[PDB]
Amino acid sequence: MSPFPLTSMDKAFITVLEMTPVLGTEIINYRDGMGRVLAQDVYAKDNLPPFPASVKDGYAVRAADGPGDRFIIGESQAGEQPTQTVMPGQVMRVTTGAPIPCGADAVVQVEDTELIRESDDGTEELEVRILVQARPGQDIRPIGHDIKRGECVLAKGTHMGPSEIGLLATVGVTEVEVNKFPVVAVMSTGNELLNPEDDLLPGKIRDSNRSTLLATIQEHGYPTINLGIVGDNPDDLLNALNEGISRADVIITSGGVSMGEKDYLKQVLDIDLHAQIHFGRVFMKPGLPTTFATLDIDGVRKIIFALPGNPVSAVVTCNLFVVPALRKMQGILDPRPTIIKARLSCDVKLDPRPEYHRCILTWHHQEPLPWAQSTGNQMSSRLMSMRSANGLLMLPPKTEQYVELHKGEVVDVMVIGRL
Amino acid sequence: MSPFPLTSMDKAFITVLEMTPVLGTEIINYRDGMGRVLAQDVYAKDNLPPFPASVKDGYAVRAADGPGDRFIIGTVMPGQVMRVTTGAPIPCGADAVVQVEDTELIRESEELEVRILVQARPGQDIRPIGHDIKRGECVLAKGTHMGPSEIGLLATVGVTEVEVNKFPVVAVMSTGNELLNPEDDLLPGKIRDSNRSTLLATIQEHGYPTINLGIVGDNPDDLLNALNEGISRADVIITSGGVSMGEKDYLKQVLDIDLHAQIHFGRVFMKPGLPTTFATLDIDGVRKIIFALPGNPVSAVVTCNLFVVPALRKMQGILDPRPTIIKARLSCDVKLDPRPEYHRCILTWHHQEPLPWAQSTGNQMSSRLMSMRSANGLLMLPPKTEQYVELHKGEVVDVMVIGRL
Repeated sequence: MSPFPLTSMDKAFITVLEMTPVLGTEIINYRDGMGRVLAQDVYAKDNLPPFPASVKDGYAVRAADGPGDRFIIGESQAGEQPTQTVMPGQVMRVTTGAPIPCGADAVVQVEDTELIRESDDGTEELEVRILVQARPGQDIRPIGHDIKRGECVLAKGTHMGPSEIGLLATVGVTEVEVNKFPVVAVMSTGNELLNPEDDLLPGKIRDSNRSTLLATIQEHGYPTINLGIVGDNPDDLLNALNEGISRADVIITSGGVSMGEKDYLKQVLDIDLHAQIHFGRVFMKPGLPTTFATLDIDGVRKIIFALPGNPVSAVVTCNLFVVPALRKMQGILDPRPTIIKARLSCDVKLDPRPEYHRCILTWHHQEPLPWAQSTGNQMSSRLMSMRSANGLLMLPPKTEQYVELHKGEVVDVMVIGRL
Repeated sequence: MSPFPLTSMDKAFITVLEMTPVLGTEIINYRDGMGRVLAQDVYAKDNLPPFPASVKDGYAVRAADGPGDRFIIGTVMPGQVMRVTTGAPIPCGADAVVQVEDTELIRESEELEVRILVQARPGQDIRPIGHDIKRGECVLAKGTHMGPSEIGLLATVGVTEVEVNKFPVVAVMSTGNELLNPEDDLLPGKIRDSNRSTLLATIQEHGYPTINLGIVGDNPDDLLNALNEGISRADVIITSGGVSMGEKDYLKQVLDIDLHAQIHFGRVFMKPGLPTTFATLDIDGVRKIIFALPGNPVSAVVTCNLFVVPALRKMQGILDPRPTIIKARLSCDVKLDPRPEYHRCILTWHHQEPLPWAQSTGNQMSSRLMSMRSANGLLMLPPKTEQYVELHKGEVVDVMVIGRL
């Protein structure tokens, strides 16, 4: 029974990626590019190195002239192009990374030039000690070596990290078109809720989901709006949802998603907002009452997650459904989260439905599979740790065979933190 | 020759840790707790839950009555029952489970009546007061590196102000008369400063405040001016400036002689990053740390990840600031180099295979293997030997994790 049917996890997820749209694009300074996804191809407009550059500190060694005693006509420096022209017989001193002049397919190495002399108060040193011809293409980085001009250095769809920001800087593309980040409105619903700042009154508890979700989404860098607590009443919900709709791309609620007097949210979404509820229940533990809706305004699509009020339910479903949704909204080609194999620390008896537990992944070095230790039963139990929950342990549903898992058994863990 | 002895990657890392301080504490709003390490035990004031609470949807029931057909009010008298939700409070005269699955309703008006199925157990599926958290109990210990769930806990117990270690402000500069800002268009003999950007990005990913000190000419006066600035204004100064060979002297000289910094090592046995240099400076009781990194752009990310980030993590109170190292397999053959080598790579799991695959992203040369995905880790290859000359596709290697997976 239920105005909404039980949706399987595999299906609930697929549904979220299908209905979640990619956001439009936007120009930003390459420094604000971390996390961003490139909406354009980026071509080089200069070579790198742009001048032949010296690999080591040495001289303008001709693999043509060879041994003969050379006239050191001066030094090539890192910051200037040599206003010189190494003619045959002579040689130019060059420090590592400095340009090479019109002389040779030169080189040296702090090894060969024994240095004959530096006459007249050793200011300059007009006497090079050259051995014999080394090998034409040895320690020179030719024009273009690292990057050629008009070369695409980063493709469209690249999810940018520090190296890419550096790469943009290398080629001087300081303004770049990227997918917008989604702005996320978060609210909590329920007459029992108080703010963390408040002192408990009878029958009430402090809202914790709102902080946990904002933090969860802030950790991925998406902007957020805190809509606060909202009563279990149609009017107040509608005003809140409307404000969220007007100021965000994704609205997240927590609380009141079951029975009848906690059924206003779904009723408000469908009846007063005319949103498309895609699923209202998913066969999972925790997160069964999890609801996902879409709403379209002037062509623009907005997405709505109504999450359970249960605190643990909240963080789990936010990680399973919201984050991947947001990763797509933001341009990531494969928005699915990474899942690794880990060994369980404790045996766990299975449940009819798939179980998700916050756990802590740890590599006990010099040993292949990480160990996954779960962080409690369904709360902060006796599990206290200096480390923060790191993965979501994903337990299969009970089969009439496979009824429970033992210590050491390989299990799938969805990574949810910086390892 | 060379003054500074060749230091192993091991001792270099240990020294950085040994000489790195742990920053002082500061009080923050709990919402600003991400990545922050508690500097106090946090105690709960109230009892969570503050009332007996339901576990799963269903009905509140009397233990005496047993199973049977009953009324749904909404006190609970003999013969009656109450409709109740997830974590909702339990009424008067109730004490049992009776969740929806074990119920089979009989009448409907609202709802007239319902029907329970077995023998109630005094206190079943009911969470007593303080079952989850009890008065004056320590929920989070001093030293806890907080994630989102820790912020949730703080909010739950109603502790909005918290004492945490300070985060380190880090200042960055580049040096070299060949560097222009990226904003600038090329001039003859010059190239764009890419390190400064990469380092700043790198440390920002970790959420520490950064300071862009800019390009400095390789001039003792200027150098000293920059160093002095970042020193007064930050806890850590990082610099790029090809520090070995020809004339790197400039920097170590200025450290040694003008600032009076203690240089702990100047060369490490690794590739890339041989010239990496590390120093401390004690000023009016306070200790600043200084990393002089090479100027090779591939050296930047590697050294910063190998030496800086672990320093910053100790500095903000993380008890074990060593990076996370995992085993993975090589996506392909790699020749070994006389010094132990570090390569950027992308870590990937292929459905139902226990270890992930480490695909390299080139040797140095700007961008070699193009991906729609950032480098995830640092491949940690051993040094070359007469007989141990290379590694094959499939072999197991250590991989340092430097990004989110």
